Amino acid sequence: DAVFGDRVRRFQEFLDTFTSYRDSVRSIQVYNSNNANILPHRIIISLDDLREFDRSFWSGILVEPAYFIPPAEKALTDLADSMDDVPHPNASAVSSRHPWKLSFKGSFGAHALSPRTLTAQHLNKLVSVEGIVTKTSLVRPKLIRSVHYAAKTGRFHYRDYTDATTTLTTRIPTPAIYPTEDTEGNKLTTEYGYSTFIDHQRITVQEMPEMAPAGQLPRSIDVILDDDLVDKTKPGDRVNVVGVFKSLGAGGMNQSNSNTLIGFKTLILGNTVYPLTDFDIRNINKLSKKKDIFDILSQSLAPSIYGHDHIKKAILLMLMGGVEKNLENGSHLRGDINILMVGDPSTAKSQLLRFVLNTASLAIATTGGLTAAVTTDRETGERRLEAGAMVLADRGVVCIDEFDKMTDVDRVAIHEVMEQQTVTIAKAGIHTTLNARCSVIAAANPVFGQYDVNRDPHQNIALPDSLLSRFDLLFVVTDDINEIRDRSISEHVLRTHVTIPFLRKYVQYAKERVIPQLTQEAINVIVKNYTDLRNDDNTKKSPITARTLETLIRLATAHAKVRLSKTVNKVDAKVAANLLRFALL
Amino acid sequence: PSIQLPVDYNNLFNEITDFLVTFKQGPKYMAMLQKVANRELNSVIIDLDDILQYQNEKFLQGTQADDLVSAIQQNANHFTELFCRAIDNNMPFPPNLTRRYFLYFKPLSQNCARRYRKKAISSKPLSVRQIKGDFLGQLITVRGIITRVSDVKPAVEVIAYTCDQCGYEVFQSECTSEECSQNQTKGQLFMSTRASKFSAFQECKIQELSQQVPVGHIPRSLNIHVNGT
Amino acid sequence: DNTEIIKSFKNFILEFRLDSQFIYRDQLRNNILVKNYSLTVNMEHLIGYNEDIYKKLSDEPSDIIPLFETAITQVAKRISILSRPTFQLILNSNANQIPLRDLDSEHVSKIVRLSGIIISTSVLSSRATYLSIMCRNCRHTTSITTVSLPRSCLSCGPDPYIIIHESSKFIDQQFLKLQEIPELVPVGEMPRNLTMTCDRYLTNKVIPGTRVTIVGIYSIYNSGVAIRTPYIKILGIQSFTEEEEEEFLQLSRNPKLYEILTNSIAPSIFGNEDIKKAIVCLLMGGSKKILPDGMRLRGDINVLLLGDPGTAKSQLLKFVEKVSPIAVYTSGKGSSAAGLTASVQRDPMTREFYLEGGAMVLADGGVVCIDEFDKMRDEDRVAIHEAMEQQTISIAKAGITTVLNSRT
Ligand SMILES: Nc1ncnc2c1ncn2[C@@H]1O[C@H](COP(=O)(O)OP(=O)(O)O)[C@@H](O)[C@H]1O
Ligand SMILES: [Zn+2]
Ligand SMILES: [Zn+2]
Repeated sequence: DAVFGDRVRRFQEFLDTFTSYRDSVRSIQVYNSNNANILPHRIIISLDDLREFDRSFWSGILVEPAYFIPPAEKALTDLADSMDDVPHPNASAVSSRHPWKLSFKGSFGAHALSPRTLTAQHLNKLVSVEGIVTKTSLVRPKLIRSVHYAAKTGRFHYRDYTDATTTLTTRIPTPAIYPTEDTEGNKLTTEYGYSTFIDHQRITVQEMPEMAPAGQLPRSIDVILDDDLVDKTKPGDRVNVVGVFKSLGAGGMNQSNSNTLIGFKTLILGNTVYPLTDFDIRNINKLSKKKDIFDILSQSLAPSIYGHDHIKKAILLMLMGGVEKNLENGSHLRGDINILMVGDPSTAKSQLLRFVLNTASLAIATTGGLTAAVTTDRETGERRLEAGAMVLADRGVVCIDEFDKMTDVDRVAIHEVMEQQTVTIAKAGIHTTLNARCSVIAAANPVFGQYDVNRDPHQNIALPDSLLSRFDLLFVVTDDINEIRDRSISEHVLRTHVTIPFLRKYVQYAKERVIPQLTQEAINVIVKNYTDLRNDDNTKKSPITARTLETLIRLATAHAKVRLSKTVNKVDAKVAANLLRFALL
Repeated sequence: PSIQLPVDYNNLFNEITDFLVTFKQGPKYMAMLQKVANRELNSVIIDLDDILQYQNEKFLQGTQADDLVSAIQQNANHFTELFCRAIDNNMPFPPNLTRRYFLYFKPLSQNCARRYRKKAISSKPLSVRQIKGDFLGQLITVRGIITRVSDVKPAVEVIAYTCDQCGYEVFQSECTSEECSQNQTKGQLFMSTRASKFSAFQECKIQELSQQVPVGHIPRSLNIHVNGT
Repeated sequence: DNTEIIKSFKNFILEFRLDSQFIYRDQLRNNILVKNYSLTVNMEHLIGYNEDIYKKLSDEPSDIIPLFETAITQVAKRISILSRPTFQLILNSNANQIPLRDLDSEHVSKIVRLSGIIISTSVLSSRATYLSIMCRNCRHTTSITTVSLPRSCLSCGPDPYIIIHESSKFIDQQFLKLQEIPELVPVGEMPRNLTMTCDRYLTNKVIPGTRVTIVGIYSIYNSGVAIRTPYIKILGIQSFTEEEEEEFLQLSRNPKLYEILTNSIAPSIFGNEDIKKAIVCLLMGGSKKILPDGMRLRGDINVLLLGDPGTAKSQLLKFVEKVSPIAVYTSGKGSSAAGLTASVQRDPMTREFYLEGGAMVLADGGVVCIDEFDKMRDEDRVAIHEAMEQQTISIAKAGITTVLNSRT
């Protein structure tokens, strides 16, 4: 109608009143001409700019997408199809015919929702929804425009198609298949090389657990993506998606079909996907030069725990990590550090793990699919692997509670994770290797609840020695009662009846830039201390093996990162040797 | 609705017939058709490098030339029949219902394309994941590993019937021949299986190798159908 | 004729005065300011204002409540115009409720009041309330507000119209399951379960395990030879005498109150004063506290009887069942984790999978008596651990995961 043309010209005015939009289109046009990969025919519209140019048109997209967006799509397509002559001898007949799609940004107003908050009142509106990608459907091409040649008449022909999804407005459906005869009735010569197809995919978005109240099933919604958005996400990704929330089908309105249970199907026509200082740096490096920065950082860690200085120091060293190496033979050296905690269940283990899990930037909570060697199927039957915490925590940290409760299948898989930093997947028809360079911190408890301090965890907990030897540091804590001292810590509990934001920058910057190497200073210290430990036949937490030498190098390198020195020093080995003795006693 | 495209099948078909007649090994394909005419061979393999060689030969001679290879590249579905149509009239009931021979095209070689200063995108060893919807109806070369092959199954192309009332051979329950359409009585049809056109068909699937897989993804698969010889 | 019903409603909203104020006009005006398109009408004011419309509404609400929706919508929009959608009717009443077993084939299409506990709820679904259609044959357009599409065009063949999706309106609906209180159920009987439906603002107020008071319409719908499944259109849900308060306050003022109640617990048994006193502490339970981080301290007091056989330990549990207002008694052998805790099952009435509570979910806000606790399996014990130390039950079955609270 004439109203459709009016809004097409109105959008053309918007594309001209702010040349910052169509000049980027020209940049796309120039780039595409040079590559004779192709940049997408998509631009992002700032709703605030659209708000100040035409309030009704800006509100038109949000409130009435069916009557405003298709006029805007045509105007943008018209601008792109007319800004250049397209002198390509053959590409002008197929490639230049692809329409241009829109994207949106800026203030969404009231249309910023979640799968739970999304209701029937929000239908037929362009809304932004925040959630998680549970799964993705299979990608298939979808016919858009058909091109065919009428050989008998000696001239080509064409036909377009409409779908309930691709058409925001309720246009007449076209279920007809690619035509064989046209109005003239002659058999048509099919032109696949000049027909137009567009890929299509379906995804499911669910409300994030962070805002989910207990006692209700989770809320989910389906989003439709096409063309450039067809393969831009993977399951498990946090996503903010803007699209048209529209219904389809009928709730038994045809014939009688008057059951009270039938409802109308709804989904979102998504068109925009949002997958989810030097002053500090100079302060980070300056603070490293004071002698007590190692201890001060060791006290900001775990403010709710009194004492446990070595454990807090161990957490800092584990975050700093070591340095990996590569060899001319093709071998690689592990650099990361693992920590294990053992003793009475409720005594300060869940408290320490809570702080580390909350503080660390890439901390993953685990308890007894972490092996990442299992598949999940779509609605149509096709299946895809799901990632595991050990794999996801690459270059991160793994937080384990109830480590004693994990199964034997987990133990055999984590053997290669902690030692070779990789997972060798060997399944029926699926074989791959995934990096598992993750630091591990775990807590375990004895069966009886009360730890026998006279014996090692090999008899108090009875985990395999091969599994236990993979932890660089082990700590045993039990609430041995000193009444005046326990009063001091319990007073804060009875009261309930360096800044961390900068510290996380300190940890981030130190590991980001500092890659310490060994020095002759620590070489003698490592050999002498290792030999002395081998000479020491007295009972200890664990026997002395080459892994203890590896731990000393890893710990010394971590201390150098605390000092932010790209070379190790004798003091770093001295600290590591003392700490290992504490862990071995 | 009618539209216009720069494709002209009249020039291409004349070039195809000329290429069949002229391109030497006498002519390479005429000798091949002669062997088929001698009932020695059952299938015909068309070499796109030979077509590209002739196009460059015509290009170097300064004669008329159209990019026939790209036309076959874009619309191989129809050009398969065109080559059959050329052979059905140039080899030394409707014809298509009775043909028992088979035809295929072999891809361009990357050395040949570079030697003729052109890009053979279709013959590039791309993976199945990289095949977009733009490649529908286009002859392309796929590099991968076959993971599943089905056994031989019947694939009827034209179903044959015989009628008692007229004795005509009807191809596709009631006879549609001219005699029975005129007559008030029609002889009921039955399946003449020995006269039906059987095609040898097998189901095959190709899959990406490990090095072709992006980060953390599952290698995708594509369906390959094999027919004829 | 029906205009008087609308006019009487208009007087009952705009002109009804209580406490020297236009309470219904003001509360509807406040709802408009809040933009909540619903009005809570108190039935006790309706009977005091106009008994004649009460007779029609109580007897034949088939046309009255359509008038309720349209009259309130007109009146509220009039208020909105004066100050500067279809308004949902909400009914609050204190009239006597009919027992769930007393519902019969006589209260059909009659507004009734019930009390019970929600045992299962459904997920929200969208239902049409306003539609616009177009004829496919000749593009004739019209608007429609059970409802079925026209069979012939108004300008085309049978069923020529198609739905104009972008110019239609829909509302949300939920399906609920209600059953009577097990304490009111004599032994040898499974409590009767009743299906209920709620829409718009009345949805998602109650979870399974919540005790509620119901005001709604009794009716049936097809889904035996002709056994139609009964169901309720929800109209309003809510969830001591002065002399009784003084009587119990006097009980609090009794000098020997603690010992008198201690003796009162299972008076047939002799001695056992200590175990009596702990069970008394079980009846009251602790007081709830919430941490500044948002966590909740479990207020339940759980006690284990771990002595020799033949010490009236079984009888002690039985007496608690008769004194605790919310009481569930079950054996360790005849129980399962799905039976005790929550479960997910498909409702055959609406052909949808519902989250359904268990024994440990019904006993929420009360006391449960489990016997032969040693004889139940570890998996049942593991589920109890979450309920005991977190007052929650986590369900992960088929392909859905959820967490449900249980203050048991
Ligand atoms: N102090 C008591 N006073 C009165 N009856 C008692 C007392 N102790 C035990 N009984 C009797 O014991 C019986 C209950 O025992 P019960 O707890 O069922 O045994 P079990 O421990 O094997 O379950 C009752 O019949 C009750 O009369
Ligand atoms: Zn015949
Ligand atoms: Zn009509």
